[PDB]
Amino acid sequence: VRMNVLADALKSINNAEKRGKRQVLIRPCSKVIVRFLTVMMKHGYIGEFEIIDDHRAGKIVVNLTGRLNKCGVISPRFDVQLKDLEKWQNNLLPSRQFGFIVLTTSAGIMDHEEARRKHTGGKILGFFF
Amino acid sequence: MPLAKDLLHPSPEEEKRKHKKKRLVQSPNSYFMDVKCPGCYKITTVFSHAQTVVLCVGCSTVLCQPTGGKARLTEGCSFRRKQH
Amino acid sequence: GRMHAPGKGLSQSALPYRRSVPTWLKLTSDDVKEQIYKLAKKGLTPSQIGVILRDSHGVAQVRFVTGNKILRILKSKGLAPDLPEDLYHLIKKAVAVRKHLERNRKDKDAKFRLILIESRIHRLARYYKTKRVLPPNWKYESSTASALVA
Amino acid sequence: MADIQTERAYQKQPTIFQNKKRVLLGETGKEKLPRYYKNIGLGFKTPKEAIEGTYIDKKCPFTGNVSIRGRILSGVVTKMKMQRTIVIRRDYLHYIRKYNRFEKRHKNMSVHLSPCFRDVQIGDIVTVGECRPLSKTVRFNVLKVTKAAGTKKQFQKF
Amino acid sequence: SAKIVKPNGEKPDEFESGISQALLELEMNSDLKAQLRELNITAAKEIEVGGGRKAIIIFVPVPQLKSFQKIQVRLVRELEKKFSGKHVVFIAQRRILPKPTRKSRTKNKQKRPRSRTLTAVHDAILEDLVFPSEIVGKRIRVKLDGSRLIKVHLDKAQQNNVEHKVETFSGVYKKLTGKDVNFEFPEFQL
RNA sequence: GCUGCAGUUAAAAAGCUCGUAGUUGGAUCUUGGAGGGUGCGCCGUCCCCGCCUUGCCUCCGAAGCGUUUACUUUGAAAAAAU
Repeated sequence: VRMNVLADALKSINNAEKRGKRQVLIRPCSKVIVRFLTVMMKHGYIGEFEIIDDHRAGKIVVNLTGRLNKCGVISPRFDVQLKDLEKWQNNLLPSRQFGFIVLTTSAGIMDHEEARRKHTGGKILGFFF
Repeated sequence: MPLAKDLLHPSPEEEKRKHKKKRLVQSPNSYFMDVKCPGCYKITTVFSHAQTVVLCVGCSTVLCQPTGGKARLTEGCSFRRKQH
Repeated sequence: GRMHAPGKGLSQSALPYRRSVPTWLKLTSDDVKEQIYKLAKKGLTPSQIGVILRDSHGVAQVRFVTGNKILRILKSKGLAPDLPEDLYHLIKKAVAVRKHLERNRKDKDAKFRLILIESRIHRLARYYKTKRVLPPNWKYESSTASALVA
Repeated sequence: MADIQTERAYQKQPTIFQNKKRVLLGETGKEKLPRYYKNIGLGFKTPKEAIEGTYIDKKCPFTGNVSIRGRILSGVVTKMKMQRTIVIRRDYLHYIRKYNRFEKRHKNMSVHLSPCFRDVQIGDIVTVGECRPLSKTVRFNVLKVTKAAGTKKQFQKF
Repeated sequence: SAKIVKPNGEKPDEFESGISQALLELEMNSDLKAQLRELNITAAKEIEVGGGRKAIIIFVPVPQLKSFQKIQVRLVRELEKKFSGKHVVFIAQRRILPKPTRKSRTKNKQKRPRSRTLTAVHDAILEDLVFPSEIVGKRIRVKLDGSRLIKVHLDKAQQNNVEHKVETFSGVYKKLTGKDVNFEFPEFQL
């Protein structure tokens, strides 16, 4: 069955972009999917998206450009300690310079750059570049 | 799958061909009707697929028998849908 | 998909959006609640009441013409019976299989099947019990089950 | 209630004396037993039962001679087999880096239970407080019964 | 006057007074009285539409609404005609309760009902702003600029009563939530 | 071989299923200009913060005081040698 819903949305995306696709319909969506789709959006990795309202759990249409090499999800959502964030981005990001680790902290779902600036930390959601 | 559809606005024709659960936003593919039988003049509302015998208001009549799917309406009968 | 077989089959209602309606639906909460209570008097199950209501008389969902699910209506009138209906028909089914197996000790398929049914029961009861519906300490026993379902 | 006094020795609170005396009504006097109590501190309300009660329990934190100092813990009641004492199960998380997931682990803790508390029933979450060695096993004393009919799985009433 | 029907904890006035009087004007009549009489209103608020025709929003107790729904179209027709130059409609005051924190404190205040959530309430507002149509579906669009727009699908039949309104519904909605709303038409399953 | 292994044929998926512990579990309940750190020669560049419904109540402090946690964050408490 389903343990997580994010992992499906992310994968669906990745296969869309790999095909050469410019849109996807993910299902079923969640506040966390929105928040993650949103961080991606702010940065450029996707275009605009749209939450369609079935009387159920939702369905999202993402319009994607093609700046996206990969958006992954980290499971389980490990706790990170401010100097485990430095260790994570190195593990899974292309160059020190770019790509984001996106985690969930007490003060919001955020990319790790925003994390560093706020100076808060938490549990790791996923990534992209 | 040639990198071309508007997943958000898909066509009504190919939306209408797809499984009820596969529809963009879901919805059913079943309906209701009003049914006649001259002898009476009033009209019983009936569900397109039905399982139950449906009998009319008074006359022990009939008014379809069930099947795998849509109820088979019985011989000399008439039916407007229908609403919204 | 499926619990005690390899079946995949997606199959369902597909419930309607439209928030309100039917609109061509007149009648009233009054009407169908009476209808429900009278049918439940006759011994009918909520599944059964929902079906017969659906097809014979206009009720797309009893929920919509009345903000309450059929079972809740029954329970509030005072029509709810001792164990939930799904659990009933399971217990009843394991009974009929058990009676058939006592007759035909040579049927291994039946013995397998009895197990399956029984496991489904025990888990369901575990769920109902967790949820107060059944008194903690509720159990289904062959011995007593026969006597229970009727 | 049940006659306390039950044993062979006369149960009494130390240095809380009597003296009944002559004349009329009561008779002697009506309460017939002066009772001494105290609040544990840490804002633990001394339940009415303690003040209202006849029971003796030296071990009681409110009525008895024991002080609560040290760790204040909470746990779930696993057993109430023993008279005036209970066993609580304490769940805790063990962290294992060497690769990192820690695994639930637990410990049971024997703790004295004053007759002031009742309905101490297994399943109840309870707040116990550290104390002087009461018995070879028991380090703690039940200070507060957290409760709840909740956990619904049944319907509690009042 | 002001006392009766503009109440709901404050008397007040002006517009509330005018509209109330209008209701009385309607009240003289037949079946176009007695049916209304029971209905009552908490307050009226006025907010405009961008070129400058204003919309008038009316507030209802919520147990009342079924009856208001009963009339609605006929009444709105009267209020638009008598009070012309305004878009009239009907919204029910709904309570909304804050999600508890934590340290919000929390003296575990009685649960609360989904039928009290801010989102649910807003959904109710959307439902209330349009009327006999029905909201067929909804979508949310995430704009490049961190913005969000809600596309609220509408039925088809009988819509006309609302067609001219649409812009006000958008503006009115904004005043209440601060979110942006857009409207569309469908399709007809085949 | 956590990070970071292999198991159709190379060494390796139990004949199959039920199933307790254990692990694992869908969607959904708050929104919609300046203060301070270090670079570059009075100017600015780049974080961080309250902003353009956000602890209630008791009735500024105090107190009541926490729904439980885990988490994470900021402090203290943290032997020297190393």
